[PDB]
Amino acid sequence: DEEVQKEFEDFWEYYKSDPFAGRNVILASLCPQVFGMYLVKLAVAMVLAGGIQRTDATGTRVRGESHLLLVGDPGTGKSQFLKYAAKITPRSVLTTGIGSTSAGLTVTEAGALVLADAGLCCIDQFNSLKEHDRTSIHEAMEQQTISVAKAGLVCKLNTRTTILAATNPKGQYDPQESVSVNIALGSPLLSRFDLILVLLDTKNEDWDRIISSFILENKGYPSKSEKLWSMEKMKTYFCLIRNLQPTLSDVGNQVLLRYYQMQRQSDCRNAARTTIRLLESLIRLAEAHARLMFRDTVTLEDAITVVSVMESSMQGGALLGGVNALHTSFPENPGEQYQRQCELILEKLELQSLLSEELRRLERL
Amino acid sequence: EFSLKDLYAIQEIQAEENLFKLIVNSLCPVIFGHELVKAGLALALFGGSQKYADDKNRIPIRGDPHILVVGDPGLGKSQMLQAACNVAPRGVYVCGNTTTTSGLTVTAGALVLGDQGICGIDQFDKMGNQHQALLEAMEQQSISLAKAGVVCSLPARTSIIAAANPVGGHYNKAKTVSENLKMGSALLSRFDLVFILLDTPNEHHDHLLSEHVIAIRAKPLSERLKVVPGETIDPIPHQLLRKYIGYARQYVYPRLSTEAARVLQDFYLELRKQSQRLNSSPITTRQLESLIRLTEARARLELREEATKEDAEDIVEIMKYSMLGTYS
Ligand SMILES: Nc1ncnc2c1ncn2[C@@H]1O[C@H](COP(=O)(O)OP(=O)(O)O)[C@@H](O)[C@H]1O
Ligand SMILES: Nc1ncnc2c1ncn2[C@@H]1O[C@H](COP(=O)(O)OP(=O)(O)O)[C@@H](O)[C@H]1O
Ligand SMILES: [Mg+2]
Ligand SMILES: [Mg+2]
Repeated sequence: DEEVQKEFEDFWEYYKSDPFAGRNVILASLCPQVFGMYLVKLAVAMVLAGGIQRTDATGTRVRGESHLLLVGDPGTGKSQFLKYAAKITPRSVLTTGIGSTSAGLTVTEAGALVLADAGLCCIDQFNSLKEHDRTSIHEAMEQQTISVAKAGLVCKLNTRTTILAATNPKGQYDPQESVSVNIALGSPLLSRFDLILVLLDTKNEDWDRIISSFILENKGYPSKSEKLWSMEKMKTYFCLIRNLQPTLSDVGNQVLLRYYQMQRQSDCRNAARTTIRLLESLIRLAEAHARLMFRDTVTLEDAITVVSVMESSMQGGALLGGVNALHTSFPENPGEQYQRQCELILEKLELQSLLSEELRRLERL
Repeated sequence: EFSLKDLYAIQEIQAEENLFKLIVNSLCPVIFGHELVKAGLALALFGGSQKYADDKNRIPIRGDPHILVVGDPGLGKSQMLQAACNVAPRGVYVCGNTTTTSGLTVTAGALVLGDQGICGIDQFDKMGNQHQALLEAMEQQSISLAKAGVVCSLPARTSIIAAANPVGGHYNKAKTVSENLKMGSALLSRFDLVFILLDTPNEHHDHLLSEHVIAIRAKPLSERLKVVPGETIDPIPHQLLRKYIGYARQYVYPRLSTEAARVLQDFYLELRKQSQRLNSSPITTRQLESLIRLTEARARLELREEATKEDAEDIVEIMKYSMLGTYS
């Protein structure tokens, strides 16, 4: 039907002078029952967008999806995101985790990962997921296929899913003692996860009052303006942008290629988030932000947007600094913030020959 | 459907002067004392309201409380619950030794049969493996299939009321609260009120209690409910009290008023700023929702649709019996 394409073209033709206003309006409707929390509501869109599969000729096939994990103190909104993201996507199977047996996480009969082909399998309560079962998913998380020869049958099945998980920080959380210590998960497992966003509750006297007024006054959607969006429209949007096939560029790759080389050895290179599986994710994330904005050519803007988010993802050790996810609000104007971010990033990792061109493009726009 | 005489009886009961005393002192008349503990069960029997805000997506929030009672043995914390289960449109009583994970949950579990009612569980402490099996049912307000989680969900609306004993039999008075209960910070925050009862050898209380038990076999919100001897407080029969909750639960939906919300906001902002430095159970945003859910409850007992300042002044005194008032 041409009506849907016409309406979406009108929407992303009106917002031509300001390109980031459209993305802000897109993000505002994701889980509109919560207040603020910018980065958390931004990472879910990238995770839900997806990627592109690239299979070699003879035998091999690399992954083309993404995964996410959230850790935070009780009472922050983790379950709301899972429940809301289990509805927008066409096919989803919501599990309990510790309440789910081995018959679901693997093959038996079809379980959960196999039953969620081309979908998204929400998983909750990942802290004590039956260690045998919690480790029998390494093969199904990185190769997108199962390989079992139980009872001498030799059966092979396909399973391509995006996994969302949320686990409590068992033991009082500490700013130091990186998640490998606080959560006590093996290094092999804590490497396939793309973004590990940490949620921490602190001492403030303004967010408390704002959220108290929000809950007490029952003000649904404090932005009383009637823009919003219905769930059907968002479902159509996230089922229609999954057909475009973006291609890389030259003002693009170089930034990520230099960032990885710089990050590989600064002084600590953390302990597990500096492997080759970093450059295989810094591309699958940058190729999703070019599908959320109705185009098929990755440019400097997408690279900067993904680099900032990914650098903020790594808690503690970083190369600019860490910002808490909870205490964030939508900026009043995104254009100036993007202009400042580009100038900040393109200086210390040297590609100043591109800063002048980007400024020339921005001025003439 | 209710008969005409049923409506006449309900209207007559509504006309009583002190409608809170005649309900908080008639749930179980054998037990002497424990006014606030019985008031908690009286509030929990009615419940609150269900919010379907943002009907495009909703993601509904539960509208019923959860009460846990922990104290020394011999106090009588097993007959306040029998009467509570008996006086209910639909109830069920299950022990904590003969039931497993497949018992409480679907395999039709105890929770499913307690739909729109009470599923009071005794001997909560003895459970050691089924603790992590009801955190989903209590919060999500729904339960899925227990066979590899292949969809097939079914509603499960319960108002779990549990009673348990400390780990060391008698609870001694020089330790920390967290190690005398053997509970994590996840299962100790879902419950709305966690009463702690002690057994101390007073003089007047024992002299009255012994007289009461020998006779049987032959202002703050703690004194206005007490009965001064020399008057008649003749209780409503449980048969008539069972046909009042049903009318109250499907013909009135309370809502908050602008005057009441200010007190709750002030109390929340006072609790947080003080207990964020001291050591106690962390106050999440759940308590602000809990105060609303309980203040709505004290508007379905008197058969009204409002929340006056006086009504919101009662979930402030009953709340300071498991929080700050008791943490010391
Ligand atoms: N920003 C917010 N606005 C309104 N309610 C919130 C907000 N953040 C958290 N909540 C409340 O917290 C609850 C979420 O609990 P959650 O932290 O997901 O449980 P768990 O710790 O088991 O993951 C919701 O019921 C919601 O009402
Ligand atoms: N205030 C009271 N008046 C009369 N009898 C009481 C009172 N308190 C406790 N009892 C007696 O205690 C018994 C209940 O024991 P209970 O404390 O429920 O056991 P447990 O501690 O294992 O739950 C009843 O038989 C009752 O006669
Ligand atoms: Mg949860
Ligand atoms: Mg008992």
